[PDB]
Amino acid sequence: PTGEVLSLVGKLEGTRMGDKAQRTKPQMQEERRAKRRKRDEDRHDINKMKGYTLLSEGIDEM
Amino acid sequence: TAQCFLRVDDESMQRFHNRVRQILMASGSTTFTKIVNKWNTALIGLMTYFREAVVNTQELLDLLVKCENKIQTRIKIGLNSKMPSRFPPVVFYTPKELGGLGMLSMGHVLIPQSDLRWSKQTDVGITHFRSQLIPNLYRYIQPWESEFIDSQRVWAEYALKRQEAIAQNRRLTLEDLEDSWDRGIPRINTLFQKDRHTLAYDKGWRVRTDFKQYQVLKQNPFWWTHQRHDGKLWNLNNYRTDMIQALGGVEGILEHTLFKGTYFPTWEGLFWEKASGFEESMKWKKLTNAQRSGLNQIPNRRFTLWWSPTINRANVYVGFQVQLDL
Amino acid sequence: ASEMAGPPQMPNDFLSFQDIATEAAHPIRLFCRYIDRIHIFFRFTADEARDLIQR
Amino acid sequence: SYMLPHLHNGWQVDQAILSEEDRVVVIRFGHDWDPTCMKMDEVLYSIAEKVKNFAVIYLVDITEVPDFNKMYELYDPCTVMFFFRNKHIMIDLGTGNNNKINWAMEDKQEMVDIIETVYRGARKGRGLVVSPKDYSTKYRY
Amino acid sequence: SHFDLELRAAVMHDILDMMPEGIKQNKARTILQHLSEAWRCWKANIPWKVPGLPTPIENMILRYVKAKADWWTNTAHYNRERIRRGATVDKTVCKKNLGRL
Amino acid sequence: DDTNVYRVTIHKTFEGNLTTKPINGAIFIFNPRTGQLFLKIIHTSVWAGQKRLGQLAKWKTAEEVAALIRSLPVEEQPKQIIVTRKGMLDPLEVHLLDFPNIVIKGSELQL
Amino acid sequence: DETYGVNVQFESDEEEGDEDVYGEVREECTLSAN
Amino acid sequence: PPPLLVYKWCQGINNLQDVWETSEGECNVMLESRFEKMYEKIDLTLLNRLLRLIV
Amino acid sequence: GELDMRKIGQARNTLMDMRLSQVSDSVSGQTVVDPKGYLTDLNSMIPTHGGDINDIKKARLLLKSVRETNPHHPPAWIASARLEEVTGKLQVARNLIMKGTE
Repeated sequence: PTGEVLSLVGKLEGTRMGDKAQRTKPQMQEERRAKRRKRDEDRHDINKMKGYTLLSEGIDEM
Repeated sequence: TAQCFLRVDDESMQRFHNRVRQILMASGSTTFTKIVNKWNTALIGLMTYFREAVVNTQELLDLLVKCENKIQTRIKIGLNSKMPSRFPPVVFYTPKELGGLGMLSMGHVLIPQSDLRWSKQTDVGITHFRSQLIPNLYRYIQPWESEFIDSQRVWAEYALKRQEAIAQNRRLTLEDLEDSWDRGIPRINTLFQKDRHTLAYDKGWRVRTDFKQYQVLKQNPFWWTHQRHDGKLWNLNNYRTDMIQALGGVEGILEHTLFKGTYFPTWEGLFWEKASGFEESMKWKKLTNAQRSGLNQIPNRRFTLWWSPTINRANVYVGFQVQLDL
Repeated sequence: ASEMAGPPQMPNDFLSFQDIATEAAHPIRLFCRYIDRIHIFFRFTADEARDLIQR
Repeated sequence: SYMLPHLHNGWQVDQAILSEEDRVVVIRFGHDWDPTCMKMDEVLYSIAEKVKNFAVIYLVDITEVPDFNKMYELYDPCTVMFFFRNKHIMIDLGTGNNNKINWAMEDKQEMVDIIETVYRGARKGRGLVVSPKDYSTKYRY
Repeated sequence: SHFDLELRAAVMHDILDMMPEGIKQNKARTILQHLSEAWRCWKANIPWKVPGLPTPIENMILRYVKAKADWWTNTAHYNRERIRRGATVDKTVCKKNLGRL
Repeated sequence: DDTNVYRVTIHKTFEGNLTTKPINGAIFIFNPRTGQLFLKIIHTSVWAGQKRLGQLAKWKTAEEVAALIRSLPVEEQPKQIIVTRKGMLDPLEVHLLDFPNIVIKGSELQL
Repeated sequence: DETYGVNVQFESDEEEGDEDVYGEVREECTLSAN
Repeated sequence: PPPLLVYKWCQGINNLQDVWETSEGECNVMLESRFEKMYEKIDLTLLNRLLRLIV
Repeated sequence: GELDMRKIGQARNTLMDMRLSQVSDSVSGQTVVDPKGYLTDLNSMIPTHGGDINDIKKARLLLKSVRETNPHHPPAWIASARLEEVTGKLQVARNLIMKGTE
């Protein structure tokens, strides 16, 4: 059994090209999820008061 | 209604062969790792451009195996001036970070059943264990037709989802479109880049990259795509992991190395110190060309010492034993 | 060239004609220039082929 | 032409070898009309003024001065030998023998490295030095 | 292969032969440098004209340069044909051929 | 304690512009056992126009404390140095290499 | 409040993988011959 | 990408109108050419005049 | 005599250029700006102050550290906003100042 590598001609019968391929997953998926969750929580105040044009809004003073 | 049969142009075949010839000739006094990196880059370029045509072409496979064998023979000649027999494939095909050359394979290499046994000694005593073919690139690369159909489908999906999101006033999150992460000729990944707004003004980028050949001396194997716009069109982490497993698991690989000699309790917290040598690697200095060549050989010295146990045996080299003095 | 490019208001995509009659109106059915390489696709009927060969 | 100085007898050869004290003496043994010696002499002429600082070159015709053939084993077309302060220096070229060159190389840059390494080893005191390259293979690809 | 070496050596011998003894002890290296300069100028495609150089020696140098240029072009083309068709070569030969081309 | 090394004063002129004046800081080196405190003054001129990032300031404070340790005799030299700021120990690890006998650590507690 | 007295830290922070910090898709005369 | 260009070319050729029908005696022709010396033979004065229209 | 080989080429070039300009005269919609007017506009537009960019970035990092260290330094927030509005754009200053106000 020499170490020579052998031509693949005639040795592809049992296999396809897309077989064994794999597609990755978003790196730090959960860390980014947590960062976005914290950002949403801390920015909830900014979002809530964003569209409230106070002069034209009568509930802001409350 | 019709069938289209594809092949790789003889001109492209000749260009790849000449690229390998240039790598070999200019190899000269260069390093094994650089030679293997050049080979990996060339093979990745060819195999990612001509995906199905390579399989369809019965001459390109033979050319690929011939060039791979030439590269391996170059490494062996550099190792020693006398050709061995049944050289082990672990040194070539082991990942770089684990001490190997991290070579990429495109042939049918059979790992002998002998190499996969490995021993381990503890207070109890010695226990012996065992674990096949090297994975090939063509399996892990995806066909162009599937790429295109899936791209059409996934981008239609994204159009629908984006319409729904504009209806809801929100932006699309990473959580949605998650199943479609790596899909689409313009990859869905590129849709989240910071510089998307800036890139929106880049036009003629494909032809510009194609023309770069008249401005930059280096040959670009990826002259047809840009990581910024088209995204990454392949993925080989699976291939690396399967290469480790086929070589026989981390312990099986380390058996051939000198790692057990270091007597490190475990292989977890260890780290290589690239380009240090005994002189701090003296990377910056006004040394002569011969001195610089010696430094460039130093990494080959480290590699040869690291893989010495599996390279320094009578099975590999016919018996002409000479005991080391003292 | 105008038939292939379509009217200025709604240009056609790479290989397509606003109407199949417009597509069939000419022997040249497809055209594509790379940086400097040209690929053309003609379709002749018997009479046009014979006349062109005669010329 | 061969404007490089030529040595005509063993007396001249030994006097030239002993004359230098801080420069490596290079001797090309061979016949000036042999094409291998022609190529070697061309390269040596090119590198003369480059390595004048620490080396001096000389040429010997084997027929003119055959006394050294037996002791130094001069039977190949062209050979190159290096001396320093009456000591014969050896070089580990990897060709199999570390005494002489015995063939013609074509790269003046590599010849310069050989001269520099031999001089440095001689000054450091080593009787044998290691060339910064292996010639066991002709590195043709 | 070494046709250029042979041609240069023959040219040197011929020019030195009739050259009077009294001044050849001094002008040999000068004429060699002149040959080198003429070859360099031809290679660079620039005029080469030494005002004080006698016309017969000028003609001799011109003939030498013409012959060497013929051999240069022919060997460059042949070596390129070899490399293109496919024949093992090395870095220095490849670089020299690239420069000539 | 190297927090107080770089401090600035923001003084307002209500019309025309605003000015920030970098003022002198202090590197504090305290001895819990004997209570001896070496406070190294950091003049404004050191960093008023240095044209450098923190890649100068961190290694500057590290080299200043290393110089103080060098000047101090070995008998009085410490073998344990605890940094209040966690982003300080690494440049110390680099700079006090000449004195491996010391142990550089961070302080989970801030004084 | 005047709050005179300020401390400033310089760090080489803000290292990221170049992706969006939050995983969100942030979207936002003629010629004539006479 | 060029592979997708090739795929689109093939699809368009196949999707032309009754392209593969050759009962009456039709004929399809694919021409491929290179535009020899495109860069080298570019008259600069004419190129300048042409550019002045667009730019 | 001799031939001034250049001349005939120059004559042919001039003939072609004159003919092409003759044709171009019919074309109307072309655009061409006045170089002196544009150069005058640029020379006028050259800024007289602004702010050295390296010093601006140093001040930006300094003020960022200031504000982050002190959540309650209205002078710091005002200084950061003033810098961000004198140089750069104003949306970032507006967001930073909403943050500082809160």
